[PDB]
Amino acid sequence: RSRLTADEYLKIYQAAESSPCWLRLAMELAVVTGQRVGDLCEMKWSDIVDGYLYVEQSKTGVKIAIPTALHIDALGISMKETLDKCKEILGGETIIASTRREPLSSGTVSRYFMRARKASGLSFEGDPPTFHELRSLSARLYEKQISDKFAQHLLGHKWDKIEI
Amino acid sequence: RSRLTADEYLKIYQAAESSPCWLRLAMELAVVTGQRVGDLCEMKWSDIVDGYLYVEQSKTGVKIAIPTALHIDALGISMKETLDKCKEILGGETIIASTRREPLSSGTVSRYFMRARKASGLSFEGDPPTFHELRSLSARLYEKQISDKFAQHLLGHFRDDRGREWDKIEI
Amino acid sequence: RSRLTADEYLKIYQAAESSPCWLRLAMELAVVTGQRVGDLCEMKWSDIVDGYLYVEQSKTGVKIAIPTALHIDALGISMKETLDKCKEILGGETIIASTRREPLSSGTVSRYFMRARKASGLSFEGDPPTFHELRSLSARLYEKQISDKFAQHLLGHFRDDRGREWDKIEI
Amino acid sequence: RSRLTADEYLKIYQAAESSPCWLRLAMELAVVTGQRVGDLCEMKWSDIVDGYLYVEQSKTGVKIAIPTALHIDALGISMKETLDKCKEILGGETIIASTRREPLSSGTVSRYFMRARKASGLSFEGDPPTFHELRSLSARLYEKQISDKFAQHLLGHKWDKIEI
Amino acid sequence: RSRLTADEYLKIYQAAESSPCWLRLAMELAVVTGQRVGDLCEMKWSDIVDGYLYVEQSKTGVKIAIPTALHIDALGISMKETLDKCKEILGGETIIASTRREPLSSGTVSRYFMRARKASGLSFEGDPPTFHELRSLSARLYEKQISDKFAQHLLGHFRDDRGREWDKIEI
Amino acid sequence: RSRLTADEYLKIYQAAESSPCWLRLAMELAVVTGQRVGDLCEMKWSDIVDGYLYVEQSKTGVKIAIPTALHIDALGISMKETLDKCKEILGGETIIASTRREPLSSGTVSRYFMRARKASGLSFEGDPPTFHELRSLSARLYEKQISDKFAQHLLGHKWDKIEI
Repeated sequence: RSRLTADEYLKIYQAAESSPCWLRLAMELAVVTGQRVGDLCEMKWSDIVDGYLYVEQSKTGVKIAIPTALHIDALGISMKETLDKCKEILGGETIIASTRREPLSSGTVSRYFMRARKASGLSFEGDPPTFHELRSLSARLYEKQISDKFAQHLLGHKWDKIEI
Repeated sequence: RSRLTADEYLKIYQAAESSPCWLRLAMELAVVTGQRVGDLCEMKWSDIVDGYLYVEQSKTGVKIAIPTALHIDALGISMKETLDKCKEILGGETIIASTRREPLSSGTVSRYFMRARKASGLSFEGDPPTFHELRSLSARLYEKQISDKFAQHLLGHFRDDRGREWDKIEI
Repeated sequence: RSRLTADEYLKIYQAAESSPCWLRLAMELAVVTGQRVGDLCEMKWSDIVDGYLYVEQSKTGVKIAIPTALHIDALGISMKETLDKCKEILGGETIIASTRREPLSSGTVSRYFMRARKASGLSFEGDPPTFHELRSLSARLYEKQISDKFAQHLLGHFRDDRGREWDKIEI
Repeated sequence: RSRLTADEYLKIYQAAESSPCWLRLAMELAVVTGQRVGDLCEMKWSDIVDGYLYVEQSKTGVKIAIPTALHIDALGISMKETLDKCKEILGGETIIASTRREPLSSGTVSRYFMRARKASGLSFEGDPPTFHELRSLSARLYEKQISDKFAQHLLGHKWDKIEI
Repeated sequence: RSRLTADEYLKIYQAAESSPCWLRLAMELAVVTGQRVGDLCEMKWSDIVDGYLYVEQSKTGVKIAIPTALHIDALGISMKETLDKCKEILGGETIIASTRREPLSSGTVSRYFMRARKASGLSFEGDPPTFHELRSLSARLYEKQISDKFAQHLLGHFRDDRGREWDKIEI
Repeated sequence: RSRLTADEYLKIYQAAESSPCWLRLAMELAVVTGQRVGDLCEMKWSDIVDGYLYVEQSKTGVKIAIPTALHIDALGISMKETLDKCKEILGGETIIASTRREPLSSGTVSRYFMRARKASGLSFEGDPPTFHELRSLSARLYEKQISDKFAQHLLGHKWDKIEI
């Protein structure tokens, strides 16, 4: 299906204005960490140790340690800043959490992103991009900003520490 | 005049996507060093000696030695990384330089920042923040991360060289 | 500082005969739009949509939509005519531009205006009026021609676009 | 006889400092409207209707409607501004009027212009220009500023509305 | 802000050894004429007539005729000698000009002066003196050499030409 | 022996900070007048008449009149300014004088300059320059700034008035 460009992300992010607060935060976390929505929903505060967010991908078993100093230039996302916002605004045991501080599921996150997407009025060639497409956007952005190698390493394609 | 928060800095930073390459770098350098724009524009590579960026403030005459190991945690800004980028991307005699490696003036930096600010679409209570507001942001962020004493020290509110005395910034 | 009257504006305008082509046009645009020089220098052709010149004041953040049908009767200044001249004679990305189609800075505009002012040979009580005085002139002329409310509106003292709200100027 | 250049007009205008107030106003009106002195003296406020000054030339019968929005760049003359000054300063039934608010004749206007001309100290090759030469100056100035066609149309050489 | 003494002027002058050729000349012209930097940058060769440099101050409108025979004894500055050097070394339409004979702006002059000031290594009580401090120095030196009346006259605190009246400076 | 460059003069001048006040003043006077130390020590206030310092060189008999308006650009030395400082700070019958206002000898001046030189930490190829080398520095500086002819005229190599 259709991909998601940076400009399109900005339009959806804007429409997410009237969405629950965690949606915009989940979008930021998805692009800056490049992790699958299933893993994003599993992330907990105890997973962060000494400036590194440890992630064992549920689907692949790939274990990586993501530096919280990461940032995506094109969208102006600072991983630390996003994490600070998740801590203060959401305040759950899970980094990403509902308004009632409960863990979120992939279906719920994807569903709300879809609503924000419709609210933006964007048109796409073929099936509109889902929340999952934020992972490809992350790779494409990190490739230009750093390197295709870095993008691949971060996505889990190769605890394996992520550096740069 | 309105202040600029860390989240607002990031919106403007994003909006700077279509600005000259030096804008984002000047923004980062302003927040991590806390120096006035006039002084940012004066900084040269020869001012860095043994991991320290020597700055004599143009307006006040205050002489400080800034450790290049500094980081602004809230925004993920590393002074060393930023300087590396300035060297690799701008490559002028001055740390901040145009695409043609020429020095920049305070007016030009402020002007481009103002344009990126408008592009972000942010709304402000009162007059919008200018590039100068990045110095106040630096202070508030450093006050939290390190201390009110550190911030006042960095802002300019003793490695004695060949005559002149410099205030060494620590931690 | 001294004010500038309509008759004095014309003496300086005459004196601008030997000034760059953009000076007279910048003078006309300053009086008919009432915008600060910093904003005049920022205006671009892309800011004009369906007979309206959109302006976000750099200093205040005030967003207004100026109808291009405006006229300053006292001096025979037509905004549309002036814009046509700017397009045909200057032809830059910015409405006001140099002979090389480059953007102009507030300092340059003020400097050339100051020179034309001296060339006119006018005498003033107190410090002579600067290019900024054209904004006050705009207000006084509009206050008489239309209303004190209109002038304050134009000076910056609701076409809602993609997010941002604009104050539409009427009559 | 000799012509009158823009710089020469400025010198005479300067010397007109000590001349009756209507002289400078008549000079401005002469250059911006390009009309003969005989017609200038006949102009009345009732001749202006909806931003147009209607003039039927006495000598030729040519009927033209001059837009009050006209202006001469070289000399910084705004027709509306000059008319506003004539209204406030002179205040007669005729646009151009004496100090005692009475109509002026061509001879009087020409005579005072001649005195201002002498007072300026200018030297000319051949007979000095008279007030009549302001009409040629008008044409030469409007030609450069707009076009020879416009100059001719305004002078009455071709109610005929004047536009541009 | 700190004042600048005659001895300090010489230290900065020495330090200007590696500055553009126009810096030392602009410094000399500032002290011997006592004019604001904005006006120094505006001066042209056509302004000198029969041994007098005609200056209409941009800010105040004050019109003075400065005799080119002036000297600043305390520093050995001769106005005629300085002007000769400006003509021979700079050779622009403006008395003070860049290496490419282009006019200079107040900001550029101040900026280079500030750099020479730092290079001298002088220490100051309070904010260091800027190029503007050369005008106060001119006044204090002239007050001693000639009189308080002369200084106030020169600073701008009657050869009547074609309309405009000029204040002739004497002795 | 080794020569003295302008940069070296600046370093020694800086080290002269802790030297008697007359040393720095003697250094300035030596470079701006280009006279031998023996003559510098003989200079008196009565030798200055109408902006000219009259000097009859002891060794050669050469009589020259040095304009007090002279200045050395490279070192920022104004002869008048230096003389003003000698008058106010030293206040002796001799232009150059000791702390107790007594005349100085060549040996004393040379000796203190040597101490300031050592204090600067400079290294030289061959024998370090003595106070006498300030005379050569003067010539080399005046040559570039004005002309070799001027340098020679000032040094006494050709009352003979010095001009320019």
